Amino acid sequence: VNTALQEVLKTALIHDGLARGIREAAKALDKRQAHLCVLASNCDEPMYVKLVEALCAEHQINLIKVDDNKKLGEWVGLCKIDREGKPRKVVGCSCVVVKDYGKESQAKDVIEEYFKC
Amino acid sequence: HRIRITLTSRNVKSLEKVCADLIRGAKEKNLKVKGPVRMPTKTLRITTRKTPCGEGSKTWDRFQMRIHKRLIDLHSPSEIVKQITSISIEPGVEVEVTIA
Amino acid sequence: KSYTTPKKNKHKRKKVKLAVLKYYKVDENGKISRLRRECPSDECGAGVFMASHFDRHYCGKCCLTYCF
Amino acid sequence: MLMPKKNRIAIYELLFKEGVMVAKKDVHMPKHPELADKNVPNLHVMKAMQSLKSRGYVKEQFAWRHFYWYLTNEGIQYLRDYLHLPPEIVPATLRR
Amino acid sequence: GHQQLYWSHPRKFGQGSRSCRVCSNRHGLIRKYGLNMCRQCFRQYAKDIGFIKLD
Ligand SMILES: [Zn+2]
Repeated sequence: VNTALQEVLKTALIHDGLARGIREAAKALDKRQAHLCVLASNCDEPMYVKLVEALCAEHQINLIKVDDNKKLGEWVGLCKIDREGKPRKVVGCSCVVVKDYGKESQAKDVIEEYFKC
Repeated sequence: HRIRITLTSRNVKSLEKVCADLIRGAKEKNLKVKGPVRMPTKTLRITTRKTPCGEGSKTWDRFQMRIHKRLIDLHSPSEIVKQITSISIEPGVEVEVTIA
Repeated sequence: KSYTTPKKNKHKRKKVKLAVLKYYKVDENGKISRLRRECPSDECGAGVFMASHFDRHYCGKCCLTYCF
Repeated sequence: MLMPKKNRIAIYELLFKEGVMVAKKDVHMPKHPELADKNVPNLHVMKAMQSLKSRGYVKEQFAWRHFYWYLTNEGIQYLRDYLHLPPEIVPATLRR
Repeated sequence: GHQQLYWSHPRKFGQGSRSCRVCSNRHGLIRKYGLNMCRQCFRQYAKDIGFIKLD
């Protein structure tokens, strides 16, 4: 299903509806378009785990967890110089909240099913 | 139902030729038309210097626009005027049709 | 090239690292909370909090600076 | 570059339907004669096309005020690689 | 800043608003009959506008 999440995130990057970053994502939640985002655990967060669980488990936000946030920005495509292969210098990110306009994809039904159940 | 044709051009020989052949066509197509009313020309003057620098003898050259205009008075309906005006056009003549 | 007057540089924005705690305040229990004043005008977004000075507040886009 | 993101995207969206646009040379005018439905700086527009010519995606020539840019196959390839359109469709400069 | 100081001088008159039509020259302008053209390039391109010299 991880291939389907990668395809959905990449298609959202094609359609350009997502808010790439933390602060613009906070603008999106304050404008009330919080639908799905990817969290993580056991990262280099001193106290940020309590804050991110507080903002996640508050109002209609998906529970998607990965191993670390250093590869979360790899799916976003932060600073991918020489995109035809492995980039020579990559920086990190924390979370990206996606506002997808057309919510009918090939596997969006089973992704929303995994969100609901 | 008089029709006025403001006929303007750049040259005078083309204008006189077009007026003459249109008068001939109006005579051939069995209609009433008045005589050719001739208007005075416009002589348009340009005086410029020729020296790019400030030296030399102060020489001048004169540029002239020699444009004429002709107008006629009709008695036919406007469809005949349209079908004789929208045919046999030449470059250098700009036509103007004004109803009355 | 180089003037005898020293260079008058432009206002470089300081790197305020981990300012998210300056936006969402964490209480004793996990709950959303707000501390800074928000801009009353609807031209600015709800996430765009109005800036907090020592004695007054400054609006970002609207620039409607009020006083106590 | 010091231009807004949506304005630039709207410029290449205008360039999707055509293959050329006109732009006067002036550094003290914010108004665009061709595109009038929204505000756009034509100074930054001609800076964007001269940057595109510098990186070698489009040509540029001069006639007394105006610059003229002709999109080639690599230009529309970069267009569909940038704004992420399907490669099956083509601009309307070939519809004969 | 310069974004609001581009129009510090009103360009509604003078030589600033009335520049040449050829290469933006500021001298020797012909405003007559709507040319806004310098004299020398008018002489350069005045023969192909339907002109012959008589006088
Ligand atoms: Zn405001």
